[PDB]
Amino acid sequence: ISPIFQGGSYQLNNKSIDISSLLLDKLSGESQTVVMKFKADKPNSLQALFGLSNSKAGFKNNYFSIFMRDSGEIGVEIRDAQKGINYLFSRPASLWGKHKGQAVENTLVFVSDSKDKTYTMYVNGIEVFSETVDTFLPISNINGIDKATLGAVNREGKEHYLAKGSIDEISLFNKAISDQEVSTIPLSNPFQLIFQSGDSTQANYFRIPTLYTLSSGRVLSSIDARYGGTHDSKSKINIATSYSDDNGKTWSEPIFAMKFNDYEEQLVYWPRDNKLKNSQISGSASFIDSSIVEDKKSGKTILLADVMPAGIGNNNANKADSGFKEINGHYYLKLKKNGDNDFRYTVRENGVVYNETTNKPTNYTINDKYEVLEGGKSLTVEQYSVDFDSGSLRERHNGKQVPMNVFYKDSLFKVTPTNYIAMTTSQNRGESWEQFKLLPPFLGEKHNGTYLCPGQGLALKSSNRLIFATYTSGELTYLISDDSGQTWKKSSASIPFKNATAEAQMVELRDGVIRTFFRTTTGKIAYMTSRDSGETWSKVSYIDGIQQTSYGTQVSAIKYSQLIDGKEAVILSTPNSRSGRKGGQLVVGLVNKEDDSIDWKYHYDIDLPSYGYAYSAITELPNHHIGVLFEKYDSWSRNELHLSNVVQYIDLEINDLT
Ligand SMILES: O=S(=O)(O)CCNCc1ccccc1
Repeated sequence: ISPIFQGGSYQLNNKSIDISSLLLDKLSGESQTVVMKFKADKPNSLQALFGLSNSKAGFKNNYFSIFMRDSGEIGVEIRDAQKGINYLFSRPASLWGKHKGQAVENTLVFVSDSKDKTYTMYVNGIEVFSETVDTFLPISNINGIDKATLGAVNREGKEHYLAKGSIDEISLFNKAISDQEVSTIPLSNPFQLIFQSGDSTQANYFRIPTLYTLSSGRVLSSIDARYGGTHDSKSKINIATSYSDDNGKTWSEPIFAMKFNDYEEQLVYWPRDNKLKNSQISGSASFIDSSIVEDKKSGKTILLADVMPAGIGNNNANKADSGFKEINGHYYLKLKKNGDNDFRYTVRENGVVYNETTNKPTNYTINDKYEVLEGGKSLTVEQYSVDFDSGSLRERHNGKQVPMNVFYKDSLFKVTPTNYIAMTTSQNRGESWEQFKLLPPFLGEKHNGTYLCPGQGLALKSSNRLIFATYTSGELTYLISDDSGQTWKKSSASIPFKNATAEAQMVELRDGVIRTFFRTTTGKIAYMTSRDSGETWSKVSYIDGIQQTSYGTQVSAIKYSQLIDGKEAVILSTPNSRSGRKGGQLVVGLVNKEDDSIDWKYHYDIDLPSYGYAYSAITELPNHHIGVLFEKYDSWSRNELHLSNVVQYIDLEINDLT
């Protein structure tokens, strides 16, 4: 249907615009849709874009508004004091402010549906909330509405929630338009989605993006496909990948690089209320924090990620146990059988389950998928699904049998409840992945494994050496392979932090010279340098000119192929804020060839200093543009958990940065 009202080119300069005479007598029936294209690159702390109100004395709580915050949050209020209704629906991190130094036109669609008693908000093609209520309040059925306002809400004759911005287009319809119709509305987005709710992963949430440019020109991305909200492990999380063959313009439907089947792959709307938001899937195995490298020699793509057995995360992982037993020079995965109090088994060569107590082999084997076989026959367990039907999180058997895996809760043989690192490879540049293999322990029998640094591994340009940074208490532990990832050794580098989440990413400044940038607990990004391809490492220094919070955020980094201002360039991606995960920047550093010091010369603001920016991935695309895949929200904040479609991709050119 056509709109009942359509207007545009409204400048909101801290002074509301009255459109009552144009709009109010057009509103009819109980269902409405608002479509608004607007910019706000300098918003006030809290501002209303659109209002319908009773402006009379004594009715200050009788209004409908669409409002936004300078955090990027969008919402509505629907209030009628006589009816005793005060609805407030919102979602943080729903907006864009600026892109390449120009105000972004956001496309907002709000649907108020009296038949289904549902209010739904979309911004930039993304559904940010949908709420059904028992008692529906039609937005123009508020008692005594007499004002329709842009850029404020008129309460008792005065302008509340004054806005700074512009409304380039606004249309209203006397209908609740369908989800289908909504998808036909043209967008002006500065970003793309690679992974998204409803795609092949069936995860409603994503965190921990990676990007890596392959020698063929294909660009590969990996990510945590997070099912149980945005919570870290313990949860259900798989590792998913997608690639682009056209410099990031289009992306393939995701596949899994690493997945477990003990719990169903469910798209769930995780509760965001204060009573339930900490609900966490507690009996599932998971993968978390992936990293990618390409090996020139074999041509293989290699992906590592952490592996968590059922119910395990970084807080409950046994720090005093590697999960392997050393038996005369070699490491074997330990197992515990149903009914035993101790781990009396190991997995030996060709997956043979061996009884340590009587030194006898059993009739059980572990296959390449870490599944349990008895006499060559596959054992199974019943799968779990999760629901909130009862008003709290329930995890329950769903009738489906899946192969019995030693990382599962229901398995006959169970691994040590600690954290592991696994590796998988692809021979077809991400079209398919092999079954993963566990890496051996590097810090001994009675030390839990290190944690992989998400993002990229490093393929040294002048050799066959591959390095993945990892972290643990008191050091970075670099994992080094010179044989296409068949065998690994560690190189340890002490850091002056205990229990830091020291997520580290590397750039090769010149042949054999590696600088590693890493997250600390000091509010400053740190770095160290190797001049012998990772064998030995310098002391730790800090970057001035960038701020992080006390808890820190992952930082991504690449060595740009082209000179900038006649110099070798490194590009860092990080939030720049001492307050939260916001104020995203790309920072271009120029290398001084005399001492390898870096002059951090240009800071490019990804979006507003107040808008969210957390973990990130950056890569030089084959056409020398820069691709950035990043968490566009505060992934630390307890107010911004469980948001969909906030991991987003943008394309930048060096000219945009400098
Ligand atoms: O809290 S955050 O800084 O956003 C993310 C930190 N994830 C650490 C982790 C790594 C591996 C397993 C569990 C937890």
